Amino acid sequence: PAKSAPAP
Amino acid sequence: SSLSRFRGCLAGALLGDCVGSFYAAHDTSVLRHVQSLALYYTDDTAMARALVQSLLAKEAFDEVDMAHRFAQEYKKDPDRGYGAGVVTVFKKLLNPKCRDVFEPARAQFNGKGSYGNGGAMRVAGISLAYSSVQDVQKFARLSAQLTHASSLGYNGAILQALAVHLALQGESSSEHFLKQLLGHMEDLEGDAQSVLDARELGMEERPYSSRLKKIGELLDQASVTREEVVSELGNGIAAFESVPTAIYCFLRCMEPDPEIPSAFNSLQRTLIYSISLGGDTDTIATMAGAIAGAYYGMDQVPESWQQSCEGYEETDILAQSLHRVFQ
Ligand SMILES: *[C@H]1O[C@H](COP(=O)(O)OP(=O)(O)OC[C@H]2O[C@@H](n3cnc4c(N)ncnc43)[C@H](O)[C@@H]2O)[C@@H](O)[C@H]1O
Ligand SMILES: [Mg+2]
Ligand SMILES: [Mg+2]
Repeated sequence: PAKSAPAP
Repeated sequence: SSLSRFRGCLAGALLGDCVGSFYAAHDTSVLRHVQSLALYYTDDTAMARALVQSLLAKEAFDEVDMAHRFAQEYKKDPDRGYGAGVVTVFKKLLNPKCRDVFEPARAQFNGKGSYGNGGAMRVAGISLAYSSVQDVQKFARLSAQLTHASSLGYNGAILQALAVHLALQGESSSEHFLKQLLGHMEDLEGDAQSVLDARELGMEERPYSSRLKKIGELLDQASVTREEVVSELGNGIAAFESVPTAIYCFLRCMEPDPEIPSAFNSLQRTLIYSISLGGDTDTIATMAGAIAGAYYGMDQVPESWQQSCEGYEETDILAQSLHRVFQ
């Protein structure tokens, strides 16, 4: 994926 | 050298993570919400903290202590935003099995190792602990190899640690900065392990050296769009599509930008511009912030931004402790 971010 | 550079380095990284993560989670609006100023940190800061705490606890790189601190930090808050791959390494290190702490990283991705930017996102602390360029390379590599056994991963961590190391020496032309990094990366990417790793993934040889040469060409151009920067360098989760991008943002933003208000200082401009590239904004901005912080120092860290960041007090304590123990 384009990035890694913590879940909403 | 100065305490200001140590504090600016870790604060800059924290701002990149906190402000970059905020943008990665919520789709002129950027410039508005930064002037408005708690911002939570992610795995970038969680792992940078564990790395620095390990260096302070052992007053040296200790692979077992650092592996244990990474695994324990993960167990304490597994939802900080870790790469889906690296969690396998933490789950192995948490289980009771007798093993070499470097073996889980080596087993990743069918034994090829991770080329993700997670080894580089956390590495700045190495360049605060080790003053010698040889030690910076050695311990950036070893700290990265706890999670990132691919040279495409650990050479990105070495490049980021070298950029912080150079930024700490203060005022430099972009040309001198870039040539120094290119000299080291052409050397490292000519190593048998680097050649082998690149070819086994059907990649260009010398991805870091190629992107550092493209950075020189990009900086020579009168104007370059965000699309051209991202097309040429990347904005992704791979170390080779994020570490050179962070360095580009640092070198580019030494100059004012017609699109970024002149009210912003060079550190703020570097963070805003890196976030404007989109993609893995937490990690690109944390790395651009570490370099910019080491270079501009704590004078360019705005108090209102720093005080909006989760754990900024502990980050400042850890910067001062590194300075006392190692400087
Ligand atoms: C959120 O995610 C990024 C990257 O963090 P990490 O580098 O810690 O995570 P990974 O080790 O999981 O690497 C990221 C992803 O990259 C792909 N990958 C890496 N290495 C390989 C190989 N050898 N083959 C195939 N794919 C590979 C995977 O998708 C892997 O999960 C950072 O911003 C965090 O905050
Ligand atoms: Mg990320
Ligand atoms: Mg993150």
